[PDB]
Amino acid sequence: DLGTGLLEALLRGDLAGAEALFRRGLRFWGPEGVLEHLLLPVLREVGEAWARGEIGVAEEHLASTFLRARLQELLDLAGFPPGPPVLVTTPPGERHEIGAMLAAYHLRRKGVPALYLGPDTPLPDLRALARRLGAGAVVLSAVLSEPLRALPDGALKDLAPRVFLGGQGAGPEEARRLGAEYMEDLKGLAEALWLP
Amino acid sequence: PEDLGTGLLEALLRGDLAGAEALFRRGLRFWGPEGVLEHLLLPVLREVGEAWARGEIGVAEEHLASTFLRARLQELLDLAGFPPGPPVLVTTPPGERHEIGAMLAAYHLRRKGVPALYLGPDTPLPDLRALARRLGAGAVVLSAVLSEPLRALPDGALKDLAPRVFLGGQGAGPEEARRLGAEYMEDLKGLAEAL
Amino acid sequence: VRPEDLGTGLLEALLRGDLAGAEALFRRGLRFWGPEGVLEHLLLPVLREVGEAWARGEIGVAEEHLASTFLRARLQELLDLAGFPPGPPVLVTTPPGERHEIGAMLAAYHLRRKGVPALYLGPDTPLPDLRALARRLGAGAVVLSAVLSEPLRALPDGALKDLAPRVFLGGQGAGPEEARRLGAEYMEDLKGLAEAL
Amino acid sequence: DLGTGLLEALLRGDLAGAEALFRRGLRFWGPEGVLEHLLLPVLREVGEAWARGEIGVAEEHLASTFLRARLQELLDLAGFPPGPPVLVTTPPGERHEIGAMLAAYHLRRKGVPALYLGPDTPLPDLRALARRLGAGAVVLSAVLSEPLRALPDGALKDLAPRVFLGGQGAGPEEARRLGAEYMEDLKGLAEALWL
Ligand code: B12
Ligand code: B12
Ligand code: B12
Ligand code: B12
Repeated sequence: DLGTGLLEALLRGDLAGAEALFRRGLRFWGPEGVLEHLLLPVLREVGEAWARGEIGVAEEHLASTFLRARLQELLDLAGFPPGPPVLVTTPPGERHEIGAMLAAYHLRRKGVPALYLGPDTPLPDLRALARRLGAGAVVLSAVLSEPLRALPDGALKDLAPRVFLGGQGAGPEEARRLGAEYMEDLKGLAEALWLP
Repeated sequence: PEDLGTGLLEALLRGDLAGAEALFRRGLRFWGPEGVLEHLLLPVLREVGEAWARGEIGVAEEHLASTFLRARLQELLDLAGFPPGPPVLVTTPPGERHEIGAMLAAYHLRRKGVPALYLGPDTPLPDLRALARRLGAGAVVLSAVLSEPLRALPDGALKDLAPRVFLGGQGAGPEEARRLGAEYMEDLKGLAEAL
Repeated sequence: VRPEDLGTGLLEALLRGDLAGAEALFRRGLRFWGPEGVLEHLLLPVLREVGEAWARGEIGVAEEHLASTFLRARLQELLDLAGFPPGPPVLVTTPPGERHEIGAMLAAYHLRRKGVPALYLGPDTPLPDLRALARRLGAGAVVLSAVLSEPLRALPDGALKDLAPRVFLGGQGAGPEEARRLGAEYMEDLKGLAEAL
Repeated sequence: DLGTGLLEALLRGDLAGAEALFRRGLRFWGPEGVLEHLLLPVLREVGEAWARGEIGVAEEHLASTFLRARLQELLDLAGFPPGPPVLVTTPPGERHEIGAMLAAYHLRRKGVPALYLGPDTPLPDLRALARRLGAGAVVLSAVLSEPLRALPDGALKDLAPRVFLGGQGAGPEEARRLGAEYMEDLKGLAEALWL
């Protein structure tokens, strides 16, 4: 409901009003709630508005940068607990960061030390870092399907002892082909990781 | 203080984000906001860049460090004043994905009471002018790390994005700014003075 | 710790002398509510509980001093992150005899956040000295925060008139009538202050 | 003449310039050094200028508030170690804070958990806080002598097992009368406390 107001504030360059509206939502729904009720709907509307030609790239950039900033702040508010890290990123060629940041946030909320790398990490580099840090897991967020299609069979299999793949670009069959565990629900990710 | 840069980078490369945050706050408290960016954030960023280019670290390690430093700068940006009145749009040229210079410029402006709107990097020029016109922006500021994206632009391309257009970063120089129709500025402090 | 509990947590941290813990809780609040929000939803409620606990006799002045000093330091830190812009300043202080500084610092902070060069002088400034500084710096306004009403009672009618081209008075110690008596504009909401400029 | 420059910046309301000069001093002399070479000489010049009538109370206030803020930041950079605290304040009626903050800083630099309360604490309330926190010591800074003269004999005696009094307002006889240990040198404070 609040999404229209927030987007209108952003598109008129009223940063203070956007942040105030976002804080109101955060106070009302709480951290998880504001992400499902406000952040994600606005992100989606920005996407759709762009594709319809109602807004241009500058406006989309402004809105996306604002939402990233808000999500980064929630990520840091969940804080960084001890223990072997989980590396969170996106496949090579994937620049959509929000899904990855959400996954890191839901993990940290459950006491999992999710290290958000940013998007678009080469698989050998990722595997090397996981090995060196003794990471328990790698979590990948895929918005587009093409970057997954470009990977060879089994490519995600041994990035770390456990590898999870989600996002709208992914499905069970493609996860199976790549050797990743497929997950749709962020709230359950920590439990899936703690389980064998 | 002499050791904060080494300490911060080592903390990052071992995935000690809590340690890295504490060291960065120490730098912030010692040097102040502008100072920590000059004396800590930028030297560490540069070292990360050079280590990558020498092949000493991979992209995952660089990403870890870079993402953390971006987050810190964004946080300072949001703590600055955002005053009302005609904004200044801050971004990078099309094809330029290095964003930290643009964020720094937005930060220095906000610290001086200029309503700098950071768009993120890599904004098409027709879209930038549309938003500048629609918001009645007084200026556009572009940060260029690489020179190639500027060379790809036609003469006069930046000329009337807004009433004033500023170009800086290591990718830019006075001649290229003149060719593109932008004002060249080398020092971030001088940017705010120019307005 | 739920946001609803950060106030209790922060006060408990202070009352046991755990400054490191208090700072962590305050940063959590800052990240959750944002800069203005943490002041309204954490700093001010804690200060009020401290005040009420003192009046009930549960804590003394030393505990209040510890909490006030800590919260002042946090607000000062936010003030210095806002950046100080150029242009004719707004001088921010409290009336003579008024040693409560938080209201004044809050006013300076809200102004700086909106790009107004609010110069915080500290509290308790003699009126002739204040007027002299305003004219020398060409200050566009003076802002006074009054927590208690007694320091305003001590001032003669019209005392705040033309300290500067605009003079604003607020805080729990002030009301529109005392403001009218003293020759100041009354403002109740810190947000309205920036708009008035 | 960083000190001259800093004071001139403050008296003209150039807070950004004053902060930059202070950071320069901090970077050159370091934490202890900037206090000796910059903070204290400026405070004394402010004092002298006021007494000569060259500046008013508003200017003094502005400079004092700025220096307090800088010293609070150094206090927080020193950190707060664990263990039973030392409470640092000033006598009732004493509103001068810098001396007390300096004492807290020298203690924290030596790993002593010096809790700065702010100035002007009633003695019963101070004793109650020391008791409740199990404080090992109380440290008082006195600039003026009158606030000490107003106190009854033995008033400071058992605020904690160790009670130290210093500052220009204090001396050995008055410390003896009040039941405090008199100390002149900040550097020596933590050593006095350990022995
Ligand atoms: C927003 C959006 C954009 C915007 C804004 C997003 C941004 N700023 O990051 C921008 C303009 C950025 C964008 C870019 C593009 N996108 Co677009 N746009 C969308 C839109 C509307 C939403 C996508 C999104 O980011 N959602 C948020 C993400 C986080 O949600 P999600 O993946 O559904 O994940 C959910 C769950 O799976 C879970 N989750 C996410 N990750 C993970 C991981 C794990 C492990 C788990 C358990 C859960 C989980 O959390 C999420 C919320 O519950 C969709 C259409 C739609 N309505 O869905 C397209 C869509 C993704 N876009 C599309 C396209 C084509 C593009 C572009 C290539 C277009 C172009 N020519 O530039 C570009 C850029 C390519 C690139 N790499 O740069 C297509 C892709 C089609 C395909 N077959 O792959 C889509 C699907 C449109 C459509 N319905 O046809 N897009
Ligand atoms: C530091 C650095 C980084 C930092 C960059 C931070 C950033 N710029 O966003 C990090 C580690 C993030 C990085 C990442 C990458 N970069 Co890099 N790295 C470098 C390095 C060492 C260049 C220095 C630099 O970026 N300076 C930082 C900026 C902020 O400083 P500056 O531009 O001098 O600007 C200063 C002033 O001009 C002023 N300023 C800036 N903008 C403006 C604007 C105005 C108006 C004004 C007044 C002032 C002003 O403020 C700044 C501080 O003083 C070079 C190698 C070299 N030159 O020695 C590469 C280099 C630029 N990187 C390169 C690449 C390819 C990358 C990566 C793709 C590598 C990777 N996969 O890990 C990524 C891309 C990430 C991204 N898309 O953002 C290549 C580019 C090759 C090419 N010709 O295309 C280089 C040349 C390295 C190499 N030899 O291969 N990089
Ligand atoms: C901290 C404190 C002290 C500290 C102050 C430290 C410091 N340097 O800041 C010290 C030790 C000095 C102190 C001493 C005294 N104080 Co006292 N203490 C407090 C306390 C806990 C502080 C309140 C505060 O700092 N901020 C809260 C203020 C800013 O909020 P506010 O006034 O509601 O104002 C709001 C708006 O009006 C607006 N605003 C503020 N200024 C301005 C300006 C403008 C222009 C605008 C638009 C808006 C605006 O912003 C605020 C947020 O919405 C309060 C308890 C309380 N409930 O406040 C008492 C309280 C004010 N103190 C009280 C008393 C009695 C005293 C003493 C007289 C008693 C004594 N001898 O100990 C002395 C007198 C000292 C003096 N002459 O100033 C009482 C007052 C009794 C009463 N209600 O009338 C209170 C209420 C405590 C209680 N009884 O519960 N105190
Ligand atoms: C700043 C200042 C104020 C500020 C204080 C603000 C603040 N929050 O800090 C304000 C505006 C409040 C102020 C007001 C007043 N003050 Co005044 N002002 C000064 C000033 C300029 C400070 C200078 C100073 O001494 N700083 C340094 C501190 C640290 O003291 P110091 O001399 O350096 O002592 C050193 C050591 O003693 C050591 N130290 C300190 N504490 C301790 C503790 C221990 C254990 C140890 C080992 C060492 C130690 O550290 C210091 C640095 O090395 C002085 C001018 C001056 N000559 O210094 C006056 C001065 C002290 N003020 C003075 C007076 C009288 C007043 C007022 C009475 C004026 C009035 N008309 O109201 C009021 C009284 C307020 C009160 N009730 O206490 C007189 C002192 C009179 C006297 N000889 O007794 C002075 C000297 C003015 C002058 N130039 O004549 N003042």
